[PDB]
Amino acid sequence: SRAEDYEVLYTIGTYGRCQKIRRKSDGKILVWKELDYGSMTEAEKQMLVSEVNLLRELKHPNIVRYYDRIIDRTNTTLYIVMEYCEGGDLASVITKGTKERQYLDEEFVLRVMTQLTLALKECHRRSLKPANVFLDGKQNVKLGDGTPYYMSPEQMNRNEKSDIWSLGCLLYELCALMPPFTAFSQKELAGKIREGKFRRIPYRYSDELNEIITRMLNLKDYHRPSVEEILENPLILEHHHHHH
Ligand SMILES: COc1cc(-c2cnc(N)c(-c3ccc(C(=O)O)c(C)c3)n2)cc(OC)c1OC
Ligand SMILES: [Cl-]
Ligand SMILES: [Cl-]
Ligand SMILES: [Cl-]
Ligand SMILES: [Cl-]
Repeated sequence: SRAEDYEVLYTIGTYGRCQKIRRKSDGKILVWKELDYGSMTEAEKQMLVSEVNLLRELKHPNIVRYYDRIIDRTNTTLYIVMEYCEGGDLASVITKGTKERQYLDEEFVLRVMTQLTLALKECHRRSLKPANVFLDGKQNVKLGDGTPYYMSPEQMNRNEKSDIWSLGCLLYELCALMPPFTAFSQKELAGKIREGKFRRIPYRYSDELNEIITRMLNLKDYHRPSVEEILENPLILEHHHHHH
């Protein structure tokens, strides 16, 4: 459980620095996240430890798996070691789709829907944006922890159905390659969100898919489908789920 056990291959992104690493013992490819607590108080660090201990708990195929936590008092740096998702995040996929003018396959959208819904179902039992949704090597979707496009109508006033809205917005952006509600100001955005109006996703996508995404974007949280009601949907099949 020491930083010297791992070899840094290259930096992925710059919480702090994120790096792709290889464990020397077996050569397993992973990544870690650097948190410089050097400028933190004993209070902030107290929350930092107990928060990462609760990160250690979540073991689920559709949630990014956390393996280890390495402290280095030398540079006062904390390393959270997690699984490597070779496919990157959904943000890049969406960006890649915009540029190349290609819409994502409906099969892919169903995969994200199914696996992110199972991610939420898991998070709710323990009681959301493209850049926090990752893809591994085997078509698996994994969840991982400034205009608020995905903010629900009630989340600007007053709920698990709020997550369904956020998922609704994410899936919509996967289909249309843009968020359901766009605006240059947060007050404009707020305006559009309360009106609850948006375009249909591209017509290459079936009415069935459009229907469910639309239901998730319902203004009444109680009209939105529950995690259960989503998975009962005839669209969602076994091959849309995770596979090792
Ligand atoms: C942001 O862009 C990318 C991210 C990744 C990647 C792979 N595995 C990971 N575990 C993560 C990652 C990094 C940080 C965090 C976080 O807790 O903040 C998470 C949840 C995942 N990212 C891989 C990438 O390679 C394709 C990539 O594209 C350059
Ligand atoms: Cl396009
Ligand atoms: Cl398609
Ligand atoms: Cl309406
Ligand atoms: Cl359209």
